[PDB]
Amino acid sequence: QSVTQLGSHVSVSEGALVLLRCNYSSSVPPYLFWYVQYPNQGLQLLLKYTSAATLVKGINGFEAEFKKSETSFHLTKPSAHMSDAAEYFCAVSESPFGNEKLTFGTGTRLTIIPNIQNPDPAVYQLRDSKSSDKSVCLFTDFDSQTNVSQSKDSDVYITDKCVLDMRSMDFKSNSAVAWSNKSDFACANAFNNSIIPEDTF
Amino acid sequence: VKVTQSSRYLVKRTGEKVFLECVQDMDHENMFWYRQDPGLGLRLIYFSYDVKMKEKGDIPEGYSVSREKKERFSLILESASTNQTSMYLCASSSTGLPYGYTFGSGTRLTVVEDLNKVFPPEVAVFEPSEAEISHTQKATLVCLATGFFPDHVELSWWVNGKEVHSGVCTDPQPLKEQPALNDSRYSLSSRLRVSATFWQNPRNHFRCQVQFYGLSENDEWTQDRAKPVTQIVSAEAWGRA
Repeated sequence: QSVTQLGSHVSVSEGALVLLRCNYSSSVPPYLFWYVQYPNQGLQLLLKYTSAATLVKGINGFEAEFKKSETSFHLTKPSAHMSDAAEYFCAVSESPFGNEKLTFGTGTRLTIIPNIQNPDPAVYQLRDSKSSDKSVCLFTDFDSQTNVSQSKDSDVYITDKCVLDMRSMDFKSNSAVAWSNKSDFACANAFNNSIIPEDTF
Repeated sequence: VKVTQSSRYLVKRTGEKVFLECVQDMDHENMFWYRQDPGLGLRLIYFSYDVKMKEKGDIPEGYSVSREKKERFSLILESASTNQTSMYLCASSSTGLPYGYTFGSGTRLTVVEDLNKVFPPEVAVFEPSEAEISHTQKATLVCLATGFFPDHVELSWWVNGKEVHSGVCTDPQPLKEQPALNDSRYSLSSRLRVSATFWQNPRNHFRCQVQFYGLSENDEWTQDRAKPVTQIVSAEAWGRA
């Protein structure tokens, strides 16, 4: 009959606790379910329950307690993993199998922050030597503490940070791209903000 | 056990009536059309509990619906406007089976006021900095996609003609090339990193592949530019000595 998810965006460190709020209202006996959505467009069942018990385990290491006292079904996982980064949806149904219409919450986007161990931030300038005029800047290998600011110049475009995982080398690295069509601009000064004295060039 | 929607992305114009299909191989009574928006979660537009049946959802407004045969449910937009641009999600279920919903995988509909505004991306790869290679013994290629509209791209790397999901990451969102302009074009970047040795093996082929979803063969225009249809725009690179 109704659901809400307080907090629409949660960012937590790798290995830190995940909590994703859900609370419900129902004139009739309620049944709840959690879904998760990735870059892969459709939602998928994370967990549900029959009333065979109150603490429920889900897929991908998750858990939720049905506290009827509290009108809640909060989702938790003791220790966050990078692949938990996704969007999550709490739902309530009148059917105990969720067959007949579900009402969904507003969702909570979950963002995991990587743990960069031996950072060494640097700014590199790349090209495709046969790209005419054009070349790009790559700020990479910065701690998770670091944040990239928006641009202050019509021709200077700068992306946000993004993490990659070379699983073969148990190696993660953050990275952010910048470029401009203004030929009077170099990588040397593109990123100016939240930027460290220990940068290679 | 598939729920399959007729299209994954679609572009359409303001004022226009629009039709979306959904099909299911499970003999299911129930079908549901939702949309999904940022901060609003999922919101039920319309639903059907049997052939020929319908009931209004939480937000039926500007929407009509049709269930005709038991396996398919259609959503109809009465007259497109920008606030019907969204991700459209079909689902089915059966009243007897104990399995709940099966969802399809969605169609993204963007609506626009002016059809000459839609463009395909141009795509470039940038080669590792020798500095990076020297300092870190890894090699980060950058892939860049620019001049695209609407926000409909899927970018993937392929090493030696084989898709990779390791050492990669792409901007979760695009950014506005001309952020004042109401209908500004977009840019997206991606990154593929490998060991410097691998990059220094000219056997190895790296290809950035962008997939763009624009106009269909049905739609019309006579602008001098190529019809900005659905298409894959790539760029390539060879390992180095």
